[PDB]
Amino acid sequence: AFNKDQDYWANIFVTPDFLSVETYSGLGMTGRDPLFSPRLLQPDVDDKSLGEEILQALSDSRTLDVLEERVAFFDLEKSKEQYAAWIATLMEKYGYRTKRALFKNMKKVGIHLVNDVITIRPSFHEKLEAWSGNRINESDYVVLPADSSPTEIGSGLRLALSRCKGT
Amino acid sequence: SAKEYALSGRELT
Ligand SMILES: [Cl-]
Repeated sequence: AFNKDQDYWANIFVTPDFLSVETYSGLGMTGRDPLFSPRLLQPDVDDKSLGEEILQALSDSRTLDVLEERVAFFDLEKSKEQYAAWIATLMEKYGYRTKRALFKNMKKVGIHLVNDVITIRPSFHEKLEAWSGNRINESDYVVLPADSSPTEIGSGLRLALSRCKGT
Repeated sequence: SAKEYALSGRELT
């Protein structure tokens, strides 16, 4: 499963209308990994389903150890098109008229699994399309052993979400 | 790669 000293990344974007569990891959820099189909959940998805999704998204997270792999993964035109494509889908699927509508109440929770620990970080919604760890104190992280039940992971995600800051 | 920053389908870790 998860390898020693290997980082696995997932981010959850939550609006009042949906919950999106997203595998991020990379190395230092990470990005939504377009290999994997999205994992969109109902905003009120139960803890266990959410936990299972998060663990699976984490399992898909790749460490781009190959240089050319990294360079290709983060190609600016490709990154730009993927993100734009990302926005388009969400807007179309949930009927957001503008990007702002999509983003204005979007929370982001970062999930990081390395070694024995899952770290769930609330974020500060600093600009419409930016979430920062600034102004989130380390103490607000939800830390869970990696072997937590899917339900505890789901519950822990909900806890972190409650700690996101915005506006 | 630390406080994280998430922007445009990317995150600085
Ligand atoms: Cl980085």
